[PDB]
Amino acid sequence: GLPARVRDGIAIITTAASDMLSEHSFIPEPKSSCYNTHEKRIYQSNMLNR
Amino acid sequence: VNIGAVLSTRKHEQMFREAVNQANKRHGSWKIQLNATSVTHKPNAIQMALS
Repeated sequence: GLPARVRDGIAIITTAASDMLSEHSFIPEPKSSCYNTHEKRIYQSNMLNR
Repeated sequence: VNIGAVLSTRKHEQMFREAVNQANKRHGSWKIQLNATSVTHKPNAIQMALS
């Protein structure tokens, strides 16, 4: 069911965020904007996917 | 029959309009007209898609 899928996705995201926070002691959750994505791409996490 | 197009500089759009006019002249016997619409490239992909 759709509720099961939504719960699974939320759980996956939360688990990934918790693992990232507990591993490097920080969470890559900066701000965002629709446009003007310049000078902000330097902070390439490459760890959230891991 | 509007025809879109995306060009990096104004000169490219101008020559595209000239080519569309030449094509219309070559097929002037028909009752269908072609209009040239061009836009400039944007650094932001999302902005370009929205435009």
